[PDB]
Amino acid sequence: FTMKYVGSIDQGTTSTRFIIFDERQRPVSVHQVPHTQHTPHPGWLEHDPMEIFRSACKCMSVAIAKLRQKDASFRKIEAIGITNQRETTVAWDRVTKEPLCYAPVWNDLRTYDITKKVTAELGGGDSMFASKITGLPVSTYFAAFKMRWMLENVPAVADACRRGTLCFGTIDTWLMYKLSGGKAFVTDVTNASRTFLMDLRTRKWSPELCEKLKIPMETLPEIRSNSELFGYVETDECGVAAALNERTPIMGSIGDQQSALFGNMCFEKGEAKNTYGTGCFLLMNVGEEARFSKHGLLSTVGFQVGRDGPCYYALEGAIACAGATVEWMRRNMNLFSHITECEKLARSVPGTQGIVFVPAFSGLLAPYWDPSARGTIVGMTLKTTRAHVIRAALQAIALQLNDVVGSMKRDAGLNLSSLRVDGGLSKNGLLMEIQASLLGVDILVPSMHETTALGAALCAGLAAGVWTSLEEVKAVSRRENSWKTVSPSGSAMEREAMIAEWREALKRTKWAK
Amino acid sequence: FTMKYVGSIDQGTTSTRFIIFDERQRPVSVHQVPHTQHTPHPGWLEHDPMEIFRSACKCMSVAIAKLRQKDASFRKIEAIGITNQRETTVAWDRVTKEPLCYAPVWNDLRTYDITKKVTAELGGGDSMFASKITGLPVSTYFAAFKMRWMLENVPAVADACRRGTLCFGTIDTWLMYKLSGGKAFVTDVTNASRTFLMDLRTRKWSPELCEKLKIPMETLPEIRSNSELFGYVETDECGVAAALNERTPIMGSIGDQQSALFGNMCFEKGEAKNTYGTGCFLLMNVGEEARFSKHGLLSTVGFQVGRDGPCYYALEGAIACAGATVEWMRRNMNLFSHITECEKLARSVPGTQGIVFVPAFSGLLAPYWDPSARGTIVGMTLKTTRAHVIRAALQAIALQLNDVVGSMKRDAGLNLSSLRVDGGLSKNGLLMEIQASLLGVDILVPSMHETTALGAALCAGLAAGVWTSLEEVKAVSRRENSWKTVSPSGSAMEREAMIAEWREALKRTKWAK
Ligand SMILES: Nc1ncnc2c1ncn2[C@@H]1O[C@H](COP(=O)(O)OP(=O)(O)O)[C@@H](O)[C@H]1O
Ligand SMILES: Nc1ncnc2c1ncn2[C@@H]1O[C@H](COP(=O)(O)OP(=O)(O)O)[C@@H](O)[C@H]1O
Repeated sequence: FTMKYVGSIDQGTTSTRFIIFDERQRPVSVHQVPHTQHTPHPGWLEHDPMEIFRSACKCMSVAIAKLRQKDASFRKIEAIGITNQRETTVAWDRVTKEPLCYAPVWNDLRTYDITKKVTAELGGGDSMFASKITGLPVSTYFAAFKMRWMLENVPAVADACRRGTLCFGTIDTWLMYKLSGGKAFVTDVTNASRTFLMDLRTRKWSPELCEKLKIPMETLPEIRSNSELFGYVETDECGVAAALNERTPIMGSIGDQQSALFGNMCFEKGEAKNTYGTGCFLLMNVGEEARFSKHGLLSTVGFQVGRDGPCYYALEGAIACAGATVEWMRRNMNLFSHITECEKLARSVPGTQGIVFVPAFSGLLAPYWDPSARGTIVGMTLKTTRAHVIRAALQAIALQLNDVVGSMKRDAGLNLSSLRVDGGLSKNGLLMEIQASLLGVDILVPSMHETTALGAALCAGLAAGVWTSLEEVKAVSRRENSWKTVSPSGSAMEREAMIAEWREALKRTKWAK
Repeated sequence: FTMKYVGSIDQGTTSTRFIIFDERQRPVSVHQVPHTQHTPHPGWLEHDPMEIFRSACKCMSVAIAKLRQKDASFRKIEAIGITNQRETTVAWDRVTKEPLCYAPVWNDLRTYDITKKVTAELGGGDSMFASKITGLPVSTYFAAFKMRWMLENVPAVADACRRGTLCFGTIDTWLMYKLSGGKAFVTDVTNASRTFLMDLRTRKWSPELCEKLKIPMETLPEIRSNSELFGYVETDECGVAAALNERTPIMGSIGDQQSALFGNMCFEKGEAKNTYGTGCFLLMNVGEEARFSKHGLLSTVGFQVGRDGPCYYALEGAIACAGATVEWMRRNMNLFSHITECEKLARSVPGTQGIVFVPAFSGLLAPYWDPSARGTIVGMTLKTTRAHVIRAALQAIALQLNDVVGSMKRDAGLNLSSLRVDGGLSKNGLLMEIQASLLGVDILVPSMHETTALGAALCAGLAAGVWTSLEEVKAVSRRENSWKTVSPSGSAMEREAMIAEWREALKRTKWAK
């Protein structure tokens, strides 16, 4: 009997990937293609939508070709899931099927002025005014503000609106449009919760905000769950349709951070995950009911398996410099050269012995939202070494997540039961130990590291009946994909010293303007 | 007649040199011999005074013997000058002519408890209570608290005192006693100003202070100028009378920092010198009347040519971590490897792009005495690099000296005229330019950088008629020895911003206890 496979498009900030999974939840074929990171003005970032689409189809046709060399009795993929960098917004025309301009990216800062024009003229000052509707504060990140900026500052967008041709879309929507030939204009609830145009509880567009923010709802896609029929792959860009060999349904769509939650099996309330990439995104599943935030955290959709399946919600927090800190220490400061020296140097000392290092190189986020904070070290003596500084960096990442989790527990009214961790810094043993001690929960480290791409494939597979239930999903995961477990081992008194010391350091970090 | 030669004994903390200078102020023969650093308990440091005496003597014989080989016009040394690590205190017996113990060194900390007692019981809790007599605060450095400690803790010393055979003396006193056979029990004004027993205004021992501190005046040597006949070399230790050949008078004695003030030609009020060593010692000639400091700067005697000749007073400030910071950056943090790269990396960026590095590794000194301050860096971004950090360390050193100078100008009622520089860290071209720019004066860098030894040689040679006036000395320097002049090359707008950022940074440095 023949292996069924499920494809996952992982459309990230810096690259695109197609991972083909089998029924074991094993990546059996992968391919990656990068796209250009345009930076026209300092603080701006922008992607070519056609470069992304092409990257995605190039990825698919290559991975398929490789899989069929290792399984010549293959023939088709059961379904395809999409997961994506969120918030990043693309505008296109619906007759040409072509982008009107380059897509500003989640962390672009051009929408700043509009951030403020909005908060004042609509919010009556309160940045969290619309938050009980959307889940989100007003920031540069969210899609609506980028939709707005384009409408205001892009000739071809301004026009295309008046002509009744304008389509807006997060990357999922863009992928699904172009992948289906123009046939589907859709989004999923996770991506939709990032627009600042969607009512969290109801998971439908808010006409208040659309007409309030100057956004014609004719320019907005239909919302669905993460797990159902969205469309079929109709295009043929890089022989993609021919390589699929049968008409293939797109049955999965889910934002990248939620995809990692789902992919690490964080299905029940209290279960949470952290992705240590360049930064950190921590997400906690908080149950079937939406929770909102006294400490400036985000409230968002975790996932919804099926049209009127239950919708799980989550809280979300972030640190801006995690992996970037470690890389900064080698590339900027020459504190080590090979990647494994970081943990090696940090273990070589017993502690930080007085120093604290707050790696707030582009501000504190999270529950102490402070853009004036900069990178800071205190307590050095002539005994301090690069080893102490590196250890101190790792403690500091952990200490930020500690404060984030503290916040989520009070805003959610639950305990964190366990913490799943993925990303480059997932592989730093000492960091996961310090992390476990501070939170006082186990940190599970998946050795099938591809968990973001897995999330989308699970949504796709659940909808195509490759997996029948979440328990079948969890069970296959346990048979097939191992994990290291990192238990806490601190002591109430040490933790308190570390946090007290940390709390004093934070007061000395304010610096810019 | 023939070529004249003056010799200089430079008795430092870690070694002793003998430099022979010719009439052009050229060092023509040099030898160096170390002496043992005994540390009985942490924070304690002690020198073997007989080892010091022998080193000086070996230094002399070797330097002279080398010079006879390399210079057929060298007949004898016209006179010898002495310069010394100040404060270090020797106790010895006037009949055995030997020490009663090792000599606690200037940076020795065993006098800490005696220091707290003196403040509380003699000064009502004011450390500055005697500072209008001595120009000094109560501190572990000064000679009187070391005497006091030897009586209270050394049975032999207390014994010798009981028997009327006790001689206390700073290193100048000890060297002139031993070099003369035991016939001279003298000290120059500059070293005496470092005892906490001398009255700045009279340049005599202060009966009140000796009585209040219970150092019998009988134990102290006679106070003389820096330049006059102290006596004659008579010992034949290490063949030194053999090497000198003829009768050689000792005609110069002056404390090391002051010697550098003198050797740098700072003969007028408003002329200052800075030594850029492990730390920095900055002195300014304040003119013929003492100036007391409303900023914790120390008031001291600059110099005095001739028994009851005009006496030039000085203000003194220190920084603890100068070249030590350069060294920490290399040895502890791996920011560069060869010392040339320090200046190269700092040159490679136009400024510090807003970071400040306060290297208060061992507290803050200068006019912000704060032993709780620790090493700190603020303001970093992911654009910051080691080049920025190295350059900030250099800026930090110049900013401290800018604050010290500023304090001096307010205490003295005068402008800084120019700054002569020496020490290893004055080979750093960029540190010199930053310093000209911040201070708005020319920085003169002697090519003949042996300024400390030259002070003593000048005192001696003036007294011997090798040079007949301060103006002849200045001319000879100019005609014979290269001075490099470093003019300001900054803007007053940058200066201002650098200073404002320095001030903000200093507020963030408090950490210890
Ligand atoms: N236990 C299994 N049952 C069925 N097919 C398998 C099994 N293990 C591997 N495969 C198949 O072999 C091909 C390559 O898979 P891969 O995991 O790279 O194999 P390996 O485990 O030898 O590295 C895929 O088609 C995959 O589905
Ligand atoms: N050529 C050079 N360039 C830059 N820095 C130097 C150079 N040579 C020595 N240094 C640094 O300057 C300091 C020189 O100190 P030094 O003058 O030797 O000690 P002291 O404090 O006893 O005068 C050292 O700490 C060293 O790091």
